[PDB]
Amino acid sequence: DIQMTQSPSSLSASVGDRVTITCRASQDVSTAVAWYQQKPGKAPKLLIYSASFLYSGVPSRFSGSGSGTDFTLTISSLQPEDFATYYCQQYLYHPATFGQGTKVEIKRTVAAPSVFIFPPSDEQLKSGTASVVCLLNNFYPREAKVQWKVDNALQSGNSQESVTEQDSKDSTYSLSSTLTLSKADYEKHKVYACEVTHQGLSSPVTKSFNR
Amino acid sequence: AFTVTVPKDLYVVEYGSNMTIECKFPVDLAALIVYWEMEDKNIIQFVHGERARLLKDQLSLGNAALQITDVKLQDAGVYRCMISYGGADYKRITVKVNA
Amino acid sequence: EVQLVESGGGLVQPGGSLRLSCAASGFTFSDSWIHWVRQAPGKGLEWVAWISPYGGSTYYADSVKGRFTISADTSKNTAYLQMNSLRAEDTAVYYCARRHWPGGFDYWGQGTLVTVSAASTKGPSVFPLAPSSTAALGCLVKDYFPEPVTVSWNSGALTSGVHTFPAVLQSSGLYSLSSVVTVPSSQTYICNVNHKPSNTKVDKKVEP
Repeated sequence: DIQMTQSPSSLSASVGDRVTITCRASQDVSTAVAWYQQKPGKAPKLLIYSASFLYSGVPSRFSGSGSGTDFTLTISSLQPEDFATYYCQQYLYHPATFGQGTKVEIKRTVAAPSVFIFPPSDEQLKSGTASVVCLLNNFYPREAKVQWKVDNALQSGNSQESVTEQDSKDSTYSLSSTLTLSKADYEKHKVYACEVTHQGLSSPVTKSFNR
Repeated sequence: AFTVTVPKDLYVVEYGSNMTIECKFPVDLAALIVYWEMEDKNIIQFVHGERARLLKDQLSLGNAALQITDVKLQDAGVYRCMISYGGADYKRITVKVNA
Repeated sequence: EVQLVESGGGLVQPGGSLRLSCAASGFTFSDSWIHWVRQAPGKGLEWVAWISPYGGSTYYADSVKGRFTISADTSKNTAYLQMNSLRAEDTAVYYCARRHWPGGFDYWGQGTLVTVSAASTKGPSVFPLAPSSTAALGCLVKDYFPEPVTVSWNSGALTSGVHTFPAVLQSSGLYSLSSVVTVPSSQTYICNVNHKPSNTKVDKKVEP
């Protein structure tokens, strides 16, 4: 078919500065290319069509230019709600082909994580398992380390993390580790903690609970 | 935008005769798509450069010519052309069959 | 209010088949041009088919030609996509999308997740993550397959401060997901879970 190639593939930029997303084509098209804005869980929304023309109701800060092989989407003043994965797309040769994406993370200040925890429920303790969840709420940057300690013993091979997508307003993140144990193994240990570390925290926070 | 031009929208054609319907456009064959249709039926399907046919000659002149031969009462109806070289547009055309 | 409402997403076994609907309105469908664009989780976009409903003239992608067959009904005013002989590679979110004539695809569908796997279905178990006395609570959606899950709070009434996290795949082949919400420490809070494959709707209080 025909290949489309966005550069960079990822980028971090603060609010108010000019982003400039390039997208090149393997074949010498001319002018037949669009730009979309897919934000997590939702379908792509159109922004630009025919390289240099803005779609109806799109903010003026989004621009388009280029002819042939080389084009570029340009945001003049980036803003939290502009967090998304942008795509290019040529539509004169068919099959119509897309790029690979260009995730735009917003660069904000450092914000420490508010750490909460939740013990397992007796509902779940009738089933024969014990799940314990640790919540890191509204923090930045994305990178953060979490450890689980049972009776001060480091746990491993029984925890899973998941981190949300950058908030469209506050630009922060949130994470939820969840430690799973057997009931007959949860009931012999007493202490349970969530040892947390992050660029915003001076010393590792540890929220604990005893039965 | 990219728009289709028709010289006329109503053809009146004798039974047993021939007819050439036209959908003009501004002007790479590989990139060009042309379609001709009827209600829930397809006459032509032209994506990769290949009693009813097309005139590949006219395509160089920005013209989609639908040439039908031995017209039949069931050729009567509304035809619809759709074309695109990058941009795209569509036109509708009526055909009635005489005797 | 141009809307392309889709349906038919869910679990399918390899070799199996699935029919996706794409119901349209707010524009002349006969004069429209309907496409299909799929997107596996994490990957980009892939065009697979289009159709002209007025005549039903179709065009497929080499990936799907000889398997996927797109049809349409200009009367009932909805498109279709009969996927047959499916594979795990075909596991993705499929979007319906009408062509913006000057260029691009203007109006997209809400998207549906088709999952190709021989793994069975299982309804989730929903556990409350009881708060302790800003306050924070939630619901743990544990041991379910396949995706997706939809978790609400007070039936859409509670939007502020909510966080539903990306479900991760466990070693048991089953997904698990937690949804929480930062809430005034100073009401009746309920997590509304729904897993369509197992056809289970759960509404669970979260008491301190």
